[PDB]
Amino acid sequence: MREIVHIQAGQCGNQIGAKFWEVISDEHGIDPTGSYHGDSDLQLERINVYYNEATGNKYVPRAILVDLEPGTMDSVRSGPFGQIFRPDNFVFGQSGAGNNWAKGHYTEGAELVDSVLDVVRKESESCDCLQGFQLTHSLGGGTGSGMGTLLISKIREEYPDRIMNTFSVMPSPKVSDTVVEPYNATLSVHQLVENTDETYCIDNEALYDICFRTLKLTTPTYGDLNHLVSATMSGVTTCLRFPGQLNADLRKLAVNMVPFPRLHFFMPGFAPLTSRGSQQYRALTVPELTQQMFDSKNMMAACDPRHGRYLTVAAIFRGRMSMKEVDEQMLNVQNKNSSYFVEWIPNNVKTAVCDIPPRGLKMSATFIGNSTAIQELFKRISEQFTAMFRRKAFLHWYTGEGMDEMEFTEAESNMNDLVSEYQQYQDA
Amino acid sequence: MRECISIHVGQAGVQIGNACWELYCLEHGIQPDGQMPSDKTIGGGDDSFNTFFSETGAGKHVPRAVFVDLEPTVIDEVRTGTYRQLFHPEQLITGKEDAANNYARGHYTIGKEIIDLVLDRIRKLADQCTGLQGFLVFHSFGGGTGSGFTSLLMERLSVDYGKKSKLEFSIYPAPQVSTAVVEPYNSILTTHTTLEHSDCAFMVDNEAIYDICRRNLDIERPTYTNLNRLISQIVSSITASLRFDGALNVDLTEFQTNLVPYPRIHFPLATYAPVISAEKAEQLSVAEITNACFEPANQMVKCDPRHGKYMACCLLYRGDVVPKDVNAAIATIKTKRSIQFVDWCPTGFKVGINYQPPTVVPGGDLAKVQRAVCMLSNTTAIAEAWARLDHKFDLMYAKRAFVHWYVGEGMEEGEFSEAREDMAALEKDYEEVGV
Amino acid sequence: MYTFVVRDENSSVYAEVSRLLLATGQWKRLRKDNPRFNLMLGERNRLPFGRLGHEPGLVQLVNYYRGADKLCRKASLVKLIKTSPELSESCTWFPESYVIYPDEREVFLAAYNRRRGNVWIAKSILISSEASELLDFIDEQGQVHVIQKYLEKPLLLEPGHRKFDIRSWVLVDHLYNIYLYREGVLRTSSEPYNSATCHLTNHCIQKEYSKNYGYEEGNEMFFEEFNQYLMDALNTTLENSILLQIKHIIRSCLMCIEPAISTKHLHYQSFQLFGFDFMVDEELKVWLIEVNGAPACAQKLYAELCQGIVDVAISSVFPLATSIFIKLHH
Amino acid sequence: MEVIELNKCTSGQSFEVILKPPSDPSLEEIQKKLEAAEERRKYQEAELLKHLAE
Ligand SMILES: CC(=O)OC1=C(c2cccc3ncccc23)Oc2cc3ccccc3cc2-n2cccc21
Ligand SMILES: Nc1nc2c(ncn2[C@@H]2O[C@H](COP(=O)(O)OP(=O)(O)OP(=O)(O)O)[C@@H](O)[C@H]2O)c(=O)[nH]1
Ligand SMILES: Nc1ncnc2c1ncn2[C@@H]1O[C@H](COP(=O)(O)OP(=O)(O)CP(=O)(O)O)[C@@H](O)[C@H]1O
Ligand SMILES: Nc1nc2c(ncn2[C@@H]2O[C@H](COP(=O)(O)OP(=O)(O)O)[C@@H](O)[C@H]2O)c(=O)[nH]1
Ligand SMILES: [Ca+2]
Ligand SMILES: [Mg+2]
Ligand SMILES: [Mg+2]
Ligand SMILES: [Mg+2]
Repeated sequence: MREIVHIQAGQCGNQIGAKFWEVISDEHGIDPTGSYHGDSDLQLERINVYYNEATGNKYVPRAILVDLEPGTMDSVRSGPFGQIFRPDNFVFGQSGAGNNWAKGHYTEGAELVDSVLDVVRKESESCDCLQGFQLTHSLGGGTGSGMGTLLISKIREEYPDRIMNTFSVMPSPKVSDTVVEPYNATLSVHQLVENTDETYCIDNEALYDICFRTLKLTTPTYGDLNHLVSATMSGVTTCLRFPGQLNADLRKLAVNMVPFPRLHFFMPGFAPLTSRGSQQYRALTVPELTQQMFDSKNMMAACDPRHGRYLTVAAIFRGRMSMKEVDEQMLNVQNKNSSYFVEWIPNNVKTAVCDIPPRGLKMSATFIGNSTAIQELFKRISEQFTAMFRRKAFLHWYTGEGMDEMEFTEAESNMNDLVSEYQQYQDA
Repeated sequence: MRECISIHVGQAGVQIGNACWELYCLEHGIQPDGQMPSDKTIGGGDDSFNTFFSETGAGKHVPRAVFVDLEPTVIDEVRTGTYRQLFHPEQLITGKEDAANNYARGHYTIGKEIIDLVLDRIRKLADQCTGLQGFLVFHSFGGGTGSGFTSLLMERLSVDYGKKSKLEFSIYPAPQVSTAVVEPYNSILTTHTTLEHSDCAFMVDNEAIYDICRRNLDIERPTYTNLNRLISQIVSSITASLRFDGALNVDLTEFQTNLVPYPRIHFPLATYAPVISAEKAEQLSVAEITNACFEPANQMVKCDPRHGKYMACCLLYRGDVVPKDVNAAIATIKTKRSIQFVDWCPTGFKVGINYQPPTVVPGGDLAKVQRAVCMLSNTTAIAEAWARLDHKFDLMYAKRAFVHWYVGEGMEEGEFSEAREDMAALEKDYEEVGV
Repeated sequence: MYTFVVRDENSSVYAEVSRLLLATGQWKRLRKDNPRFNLMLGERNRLPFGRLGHEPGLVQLVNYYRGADKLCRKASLVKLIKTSPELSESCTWFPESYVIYPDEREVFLAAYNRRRGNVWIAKSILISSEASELLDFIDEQGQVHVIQKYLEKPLLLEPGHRKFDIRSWVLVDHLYNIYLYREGVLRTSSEPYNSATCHLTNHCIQKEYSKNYGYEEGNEMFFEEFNQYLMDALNTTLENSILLQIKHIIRSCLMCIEPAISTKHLHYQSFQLFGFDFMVDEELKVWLIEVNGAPACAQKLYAELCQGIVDVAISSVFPLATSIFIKLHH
Repeated sequence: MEVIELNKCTSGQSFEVILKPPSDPSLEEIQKKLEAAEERRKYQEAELLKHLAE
């Protein structure tokens, strides 16, 4: 019984977070009222990883909703699975964070962080064996980015020997709320490098391109992007919450995926790519699932893997399929394209299979890549950051909250260090 | 009679332990509830099988075994399995979180907090021993618990039972069914730290067992259950002499005496035959199964014995086998095949025959056969497996990949190079002997 | 699409092989230390055989037979023939040889004194009629040597009155089929043989004393020409007078070590190309000189031979999407 | 070729066939290891907590 404590902060973190909980709740046969109405008890074997039992046999998510304004969290509680969340676990202020990392991290957020920690402590102390935390949030805003990383730093101080995992949404000018998103993202990446073990980089640039090019969506909305995020988050947690999965947990993923402490930013992928309300009727063959999940057009990070090399890879197939075929299909990928795998980590590709498929797909596959091509994402953010910072543009929003220019210079330098470090291992 | 205690560590050691003890009960006629109708001395015993089983006043036959795993999932299925009644609760020891595939976490961080508990449980089984020979330790190389805690337990057993023998049954890591990318790290770390504490170790390469289950059993995607029922046959072949009346390998000391002339070179190569698919309509002869022991495809570790030198050979037969038929096969094998020995060792074969044919799990994958042989031969050829493994270690360690996970558990980086350097000595020891 | 690596840059035979494989568009070359390879062109010395055949989903093949060196080292070739009931003492095609270290000194001396023509040859390069001269030259060096009866009556090519030796290229595939390249070559001596430079023909040694060159180009005569000579001079064919014995020695040697180097039931597969060197005496008897485990080819036959390696040795295991070899059955 | 030490009994027999004659740490030292590793663990952690305190 290895419990995970889920935290979702800010608008983006709570929207994907809410989408995540209703999706996996349906996969485990948990209805919006928290009562189980499933058919197979395979859904209940490891249900405790994410759910508490409470009384009456009603499962309650081990989830904490954080935000600096109430708007998004009122929407969650209004939602269909809004009644499933423990009401004491809504922690919010009224001031807001105004898309300002400084407000989330140093001023507004500091006033409310202790209250969140009190809820975290409550959940953790009733865990038979707490394995770690997972946080959903964006990096372009103020609350999930500025306050999110503040929580992560304080959680690590109190639980120094637990795994810290995040689902982090990277900003893109293609889906931009404000011009200061590069400032907020750069400041946050520095925190993630120090204080997370695993981060799934979810790039809104990629989610948009998938919706526009692959899914043929003229004007994609956040709902469409979150549908891709929803399917990914379900894929990369399947092995954590279903039986017969070698007791997979957060720590073993980090041990095998992360050869160097700072290089822990994963590229997620998913196949088949499916639009919301667009359900197709022919299931993919195992060859098809394998090819598409390694295809650049199925990556959620907006980096070309052929521009770098895989340090490690984890994949999970979901459905009733030929495992022997799954084995052959994965082996040929590595044997065919062995140049895109660092030769100094033998057998760096792990394959898992789960018999239970996700809703609306007879089979699917999810990709978790630790690729040096991720440096393309941090280079993109670095160029945007520097273009404004070389003219100190929009900085007064941050100096007015107590920040100094030096702290920007240091976040810029660390991200450039991170980039050159990924390029170091692209030599081999 | 002199008792033997089996210690099962980690997932591999526990699940292989389940396969073995299930098979022991079938070979000895012991019901899942421990009752043994054949045994006519109730509550007491000086019999051959009492080296592995104790007896309660109620006639229950209890294995002299302890099962240790840092996480409870694997042992809990033993606690609720079809042999739950056999073991008593004190013999099953579990924690709450595993070693995360980290040798350092199994040895240093988590080991220190449970090592004393395990020893006391072990002591409580030794108390019931009027004459303890030593221990049989089952574990994997690649697991964090199998590698890390085992090495620590072997350190303390040498302290608390200095006079006793200790034999290992070790699972060598194979990519086909492996678990962690760092299994070469854990393999070298535990082999270095356990070398001076193990008198004789039988490595089983999952690659070999996997390929045998594919070719001979026609199983497309072998499972741990498939592998373990086959591994348990081999382990049964190797321990039968301790459990049945006989004159070859009657105590653990004989394994070292007959198979290990050089202390550091104590990894006999095991070869088995025949492995026959259950769902099939040919009964191999003595010459045929004896000759099969010299085919690479039947060895527990894949390697080429034609290019090494033998230091000792044992032939353990079970079933319809008479000595004359064995010598007729040996002289016939000695000619056509090149079995080069080392100058300082005689070209000799120690032979053992047990008349009860191999027992196979009812409904399992192996067909019942009239005669089987298990060859134990200490060949320098097994050094190929050390070289394979040491190379994969060299590839990762040259970049220091994943080392931070071990150092974070309190292990110093120097233990890596200290371990690798020991392995480099091991390889040169083999080369001087093999020329 | 298949994959292969390269670990012997010096090989002229397999440099051409790699070039042909790449051209087909169905083979890709990888770095030397990349384990995800189908084919390996390994190194001459201490090739890591122990690491082959352990890659799931990869059929692996290498251009050397482990243990075939016992045939390609002078000390071990002599030993192989003396201690193999398949060869001597019934072997009549190998010059009387002894291995002495700088055994078998006593046995060599007894044979020499008993014979007392007695012209021998020691190699690991001295030719003396007195046994005492050879050993003094041997003890100086620290390498093991073999004493062998020098063929006093070698067959001489006329005109020119010159000595020669025959090189035959043999290819053994993963099935242990034995393939003899139909095109051989004679390495002749420009200097006329003198009973008391011209005694050793290794081409390289021939450029040192360039007495003559283009009776033949590079002191090389191929079978079509050599056959015509035998017909005109001796009223025989190359097939009857010499090739029957070459095919026998080749078969004899490779079937002897077959059970020790065969990869029929191994986790990886082997093939290798051998260079047999024969002598021919006055009475058209063929003598086995030595076996080369890594031979070069004659420029004129590089293309044809290297192509045949790809066809029968490589594409036979890794097929793509009339023969030049003579199959010696067994 | 040659057989020696033939032992028979109800369950079976065993023998040897010859074909060719031939031509420490203490308990406290382990503690000095386990405790040395625990201290390095706690030192590295104090470096973290102090870093977070900054
Ligand atoms: C193999 C399995 O069954 O699960 C595991 C997963 C896993 C795989 C896919 C998606 C996941 N998502 C969340 C957590 C774990 C996984 O990580 C791993 C990733 C690995 C990646 C490369 C090499 C070895 C790995 C081992 C694991 N490893 C060790 C024990 C259990 C697991
Ligand atoms: N033959 C066989 N091999 C096994 C079995 N279980 C695990 N293995 C092998 O053991 C290695 C993994 O080590 P485990 O024993 O599972 O790990 P552990 O000892 O429980 O230690 P942890 O890291 O804490 O889980 C891999 O090489 C597996 O292929 C088994 O039941 N049979
Ligand atoms: N016993 C013998 N009788 C006659 N000639 C001999 C001989 N031994 C060697 N030779 C001569 O020397 C040559 C063979 O030399 P040898 O083969 O021992 O050297 P080597 O092996 O280093 C060259 P390669 O690269 O072909 O193996 C031929 O020119 C032949 O004329
Ligand atoms: N994928 C996705 N991105 C979002 C969503 N909401 C906001 N974003 C992105 O997140 C950033 C804005 O941060 P936001 O979460 O709204 O600010 P916060 O409330 O302070 O945490 C911008 O990069 C937006 O493009 C969402 O629902 N899905
Ligand atoms: Ca009794
Ligand atoms: Mg917003
Ligand atoms: Mg485990
Ligand atoms: Mg030669």
